[PDB]
Amino acid sequence: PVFAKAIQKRVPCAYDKTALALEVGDIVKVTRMNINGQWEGEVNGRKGLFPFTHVKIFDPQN
Amino acid sequence: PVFAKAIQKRVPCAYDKTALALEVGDIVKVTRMNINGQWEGEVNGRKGLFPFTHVKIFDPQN
Repeated sequence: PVFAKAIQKRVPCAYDKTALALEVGDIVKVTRMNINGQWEGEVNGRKGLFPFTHVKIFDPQN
Repeated sequence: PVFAKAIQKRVPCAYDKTALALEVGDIVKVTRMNINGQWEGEVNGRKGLFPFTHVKIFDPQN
């Protein structure tokens, strides 16, 4: 054991630039599937990857 | 291929339960240091992994 001082802050959170963010209800135009358990899609002007479990397909005009 | 609706919020931030959180100034009991990137230490009761670059080992000499 030895002791040291923390000179720089360090957060245990990582950001995934490739991940599409989702709000419940956001409408997703899924664009590709089977990308290692993810689907690529887009909502509004943003696109990215996400777990398909977070969405459900629906018929565009019910 | 389809349109789906977000049925669950999803955030582009992933959490590393093994990473030791550091605040500038925190005193770190470094318990092990691999010449393999991350060092192991603890601040107060919490132990975890961290990048040596975020700490300065105290030097008895000044």
